[PDB]
Amino acid sequence: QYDQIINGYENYEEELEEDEEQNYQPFDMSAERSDFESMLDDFLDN
Amino acid sequence: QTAEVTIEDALKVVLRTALVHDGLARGLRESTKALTRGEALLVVLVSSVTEANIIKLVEGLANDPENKVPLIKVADAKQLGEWAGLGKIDREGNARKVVGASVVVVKNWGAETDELSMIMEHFSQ
Amino acid sequence: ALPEKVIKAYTTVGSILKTWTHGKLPKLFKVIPSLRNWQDVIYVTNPEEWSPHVVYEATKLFVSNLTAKESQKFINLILLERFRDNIETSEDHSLNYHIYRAVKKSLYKPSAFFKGFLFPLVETGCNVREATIAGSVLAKVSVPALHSSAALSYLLRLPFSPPTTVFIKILLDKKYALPYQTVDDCVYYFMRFRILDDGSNGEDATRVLPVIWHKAFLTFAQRYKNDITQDQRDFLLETVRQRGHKDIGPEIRRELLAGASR
Amino acid sequence: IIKIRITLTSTKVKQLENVSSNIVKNAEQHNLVKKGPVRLPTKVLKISTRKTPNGEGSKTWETYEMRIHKRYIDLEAPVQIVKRITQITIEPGVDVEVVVASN
Amino acid sequence: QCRVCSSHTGLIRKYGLNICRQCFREKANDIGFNKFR
Ligand SMILES: [Zn+2]
Repeated sequence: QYDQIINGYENYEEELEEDEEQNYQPFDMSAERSDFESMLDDFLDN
Repeated sequence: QTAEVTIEDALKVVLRTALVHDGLARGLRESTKALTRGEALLVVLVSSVTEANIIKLVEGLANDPENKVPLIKVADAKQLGEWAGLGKIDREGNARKVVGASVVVVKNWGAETDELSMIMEHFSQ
Repeated sequence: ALPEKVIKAYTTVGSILKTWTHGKLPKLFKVIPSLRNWQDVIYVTNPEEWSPHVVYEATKLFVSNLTAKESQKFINLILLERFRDNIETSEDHSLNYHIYRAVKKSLYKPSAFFKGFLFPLVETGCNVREATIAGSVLAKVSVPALHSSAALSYLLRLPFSPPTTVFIKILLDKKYALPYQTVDDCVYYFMRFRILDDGSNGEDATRVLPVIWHKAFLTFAQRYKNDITQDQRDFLLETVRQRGHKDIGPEIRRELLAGASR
Repeated sequence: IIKIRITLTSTKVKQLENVSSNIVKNAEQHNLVKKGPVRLPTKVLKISTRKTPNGEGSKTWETYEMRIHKRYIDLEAPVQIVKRITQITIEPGVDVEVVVASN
Repeated sequence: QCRVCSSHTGLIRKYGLNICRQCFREKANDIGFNKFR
């Protein structure tokens, strides 16, 4: 309740680096929501 | 199944340490829609709730659970609201009284990962 | 590299958002919180020259629609940098009101606000004006007790500066129920300014502490006198009898002697 | 074998003259073909300013002035010689520009 | 506008510089504008 929250505060740079090493992905079109390209077509048609 | 005093007290410690992770879903329609989305990594039930129709909707899913529906019983509703941080906040010097809750859903585990792991490995027997 | 359809569409909505003042947000701008990869999308939208209105509305959407790590990445990459730019490029060194509302609303999620905004700011050039503005913002927004506790506990382990003392004011005036380890860390922060005669001293032992630190000592000794031990009470009495103030110090020792041990 | 046109712009004439004399005496001493320092006319940049920041008295005027000088020397040299002269010749007050093409 | 003293009056807009004249008259020598004639 305290030791879990001060390691992500006093070492927030190192935890940010660990979260960026564990959870970084490239841009994939199909791995988004399936109706994202539909709204992409709806906005550009105004 | 049969619930022990140690399991319920340990689960209340899990709720007191999982409220502070902002991973507790406390509310009956919140519990129903957390069971609907599959985000309910634990639903906690109180066996001393006066109304029982919503309990019988829950107990229709308790005798035949799914693969992602864990359920567990405790004794009191006001004690569940106490250890969910809603009902009473009693520390060494402070007190504040709210009406306690019936069902509390653990969404994020946090500092009680191994605690919830052995609780889920104890309920399955 | 990004596909050119995404590039021209988000360049187009970036060209839209330069003069936004009112109304609804664009549809392609409101689906970036629903995207698995937000960061490549928002870079094409030219993040530096946003209007203040879309800074505040993007703060609203990208706090109320995200997770904690997603919002701290958003605030550290976007809102902290535009906060710094809108202070040091402002001509009276002021802050715009919509930017003030953005930095106010971004503490609705407190942990993301702290670890994306406050904690890089105090280590990358926190001057008087930035910290006065941020201490006012932290004074306004109501926070939960544990995030105030943990952000205060980071502020205690920081090296000394009067801007850090101003942040220590704002997080010590909340009168929240801190854990006893947070009070212990406050005690350990109040150990590093006293003078050790055994041959172990630093810059903070003999430096000049202003009125702001003695008001902080008054605040901590009046709220959390009942959450310390007797050894910590005697060490704080040593801190009082070494570097007490003319007008605050007698009050601090008479309220520290009126506390009960845990 | 590459032809390099070096153009020097400076507001001060003493440092520009020292740079141009050093360039000429360094180019002649190790047998490169070159042209002389071609001397463009000095640009005079003038702006008008009021004598009255405050609204008292009649309106009269003054002028602020600048002087900008431009030289350019054409060289023929290999790549390493051009790189070492471009590394050496960087001085405050004189701007050195290197042109590769001749079109 | 003038990024020295919040001046919304007396601007000169030449060369993308937007300093007011009352701040240009003391910062001209640091920029490079010196009084010659
Ligand atoms: Zn000015």
